[PDB]
Amino acid sequence: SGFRKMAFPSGKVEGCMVQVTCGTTTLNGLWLDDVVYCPRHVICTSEDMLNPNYEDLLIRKSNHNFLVQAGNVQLRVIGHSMQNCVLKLKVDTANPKTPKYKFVRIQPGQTFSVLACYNGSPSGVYQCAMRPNFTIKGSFLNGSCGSVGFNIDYDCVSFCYMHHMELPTGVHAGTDLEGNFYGPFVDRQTAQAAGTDTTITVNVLAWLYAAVINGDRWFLNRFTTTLNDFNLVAMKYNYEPLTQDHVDILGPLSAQTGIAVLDMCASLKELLQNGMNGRTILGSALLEDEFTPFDVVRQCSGV
Amino acid sequence: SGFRKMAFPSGKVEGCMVQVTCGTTTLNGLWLDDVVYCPRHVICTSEDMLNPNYEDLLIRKSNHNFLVQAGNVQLRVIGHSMQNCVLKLKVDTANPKTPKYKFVRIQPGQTFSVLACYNGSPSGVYQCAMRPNFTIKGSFLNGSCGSVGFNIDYDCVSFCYMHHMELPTGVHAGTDLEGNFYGPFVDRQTAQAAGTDTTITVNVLAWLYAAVINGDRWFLNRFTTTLNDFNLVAMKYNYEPLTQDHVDILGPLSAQTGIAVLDMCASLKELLQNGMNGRTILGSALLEDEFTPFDVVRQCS
Ligand SMILES: O=C(NCc1cccnc1)N1CCc2c(F)cccc21
Ligand SMILES: O=C(NCc1cccnc1)N1CCc2c(F)cccc21
Ligand code: NA
Repeated sequence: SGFRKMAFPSGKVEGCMVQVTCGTTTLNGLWLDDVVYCPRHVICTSEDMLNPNYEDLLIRKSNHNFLVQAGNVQLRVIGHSMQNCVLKLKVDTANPKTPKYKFVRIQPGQTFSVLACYNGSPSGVYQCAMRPNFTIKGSFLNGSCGSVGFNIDYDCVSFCYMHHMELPTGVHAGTDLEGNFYGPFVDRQTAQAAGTDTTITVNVLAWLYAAVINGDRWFLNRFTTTLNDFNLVAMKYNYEPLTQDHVDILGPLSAQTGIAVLDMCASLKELLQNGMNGRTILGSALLEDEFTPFDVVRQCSGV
Repeated sequence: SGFRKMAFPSGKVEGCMVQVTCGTTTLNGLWLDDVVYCPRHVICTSEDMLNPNYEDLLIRKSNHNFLVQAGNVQLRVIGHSMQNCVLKLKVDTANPKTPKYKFVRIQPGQTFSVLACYNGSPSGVYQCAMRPNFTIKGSFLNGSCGSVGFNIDYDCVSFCYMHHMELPTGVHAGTDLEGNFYGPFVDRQTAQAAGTDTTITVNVLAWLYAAVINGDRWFLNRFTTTLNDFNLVAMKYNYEPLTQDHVDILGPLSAQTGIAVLDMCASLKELLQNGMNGRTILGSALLEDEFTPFDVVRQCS
């Protein structure tokens, strides 16, 4: 029993984190085989950061301008190149701890674990979701840039996020490992803002299914509803539309609990309309939307 | 900025988790140097659990009755002994991945990371506190027993918890790594029940100091309180007493924010009286009590 915001074990990723220094900028890099991946902004100064021309700044640098430290050991950079907003530093040593891995791009609503690091040294792990507005609600200070997000899908690490920046509202923006930003953000100091966010409906329902599995049942009712009527209600409360695809994905949890998705939607309707009336669900007074259906099945049945 | 329930990186502990089997019972063990630590109830059957006599069950076992598996590899058990409610299995190979570590017994209110495991293989990592009633609110299924709690300050892993059992209310009980239970719990399936829980007042205050640090001030007020009047009110909402020790511990966060501990206490009183009126603090609609003063200084600024 019990239901907790749970990260993947971070050990396979810990053994890939290095420190990358360029001039006075120090930040974190990801060492896989003989390449170190990090945010290209490592090459910028303050002034540069206002309106950087990355191509131009990069061509001015030698390999030996990049100092890469794996624990105590320096790695020799033998090559450098850019892909979108990430810098790829070729090094002379392949990482002996390289796990089986892929680079994947995740969709808004999907969750991942973040290993937060400072000076190439991992300090913390937490669970996040990609918000509909393509930000993440992370916990990051100066020095965190180049920290990464991942899922573990078997023994295979799927890298999905690299941290680049904080927005003025204190949320976080970054790229996939091919250097493409999530969201309409750029790596320069101009005015940027998170767009207005929405609640991830399918995740809230998943968490309601988790609560029932853990014995928390007071919000169930005798009512059912249609997709359309529900979606009318979702839109009103700044919830994402729910699709048939979502309904399909919740199938397992529906079968296990005997609550049809549209039945559970009737529950969520009521919560949105009436509130919680002083009650909690799994110890929360708000509806949690950072657990996927997969997350719930993984934690409430298996390893 | 941001504020998250954040666990320690789990890799130093992952390299220590093994599977321990006795008869038909399989659970998790912790391999440090040439010893594997696990719950002694691994030697119990169906019948045993009501009134097990561990000494009598154990004397009947040989080394080779204990199967220990580290990933693919079997370890040879060359010794066994019991300490309190943990079994120590001596093995023929020292764990080459053994981190620098110590065993520490924690007080209620302290937080730690849990690495949940099944079959000696890690499943997830999350953050917990020792509740005042000596339980933890974990996430644990059958087979999780022998999973461990830890902190990593510096490069040294401090092991503080091993999981033994689930109580009827769905909360969790276990031991330090010397096999002493937290609280009055025993490794017998008799009727035992968690004491009524209280909120960890010092932690809530710490978290209010965190919300100030991250720019959030709406809950402050112009009032102060005595320690004693604070405690008289706190107890009526099932909050733990706050001691002078707690006040001393909050000193640094007081200095950093310019808000005296008893002024923050005044704020908490009002929050308890009023609730939040549709507002949140660091993204919560409840008062969070699973971040220590140390945790707040670690994560913030
Ligand atoms: O925000 C930061 N860096 C430090 C930091 C602090 C806390 C959390 N994350 C990151 N940066 C660097 C790069 C950058 C831009 F290009 C555009 C806006 C912001 C930023
Ligand atoms: O409850 C369990 N084991 C299963 C379990 C389930 C969910 C989470 N953790 C563990 N046990 C084993 C040992 C024991 C006692 F001695 C006294 C009461 C209970 C238990
Ligand atoms: Na219903």
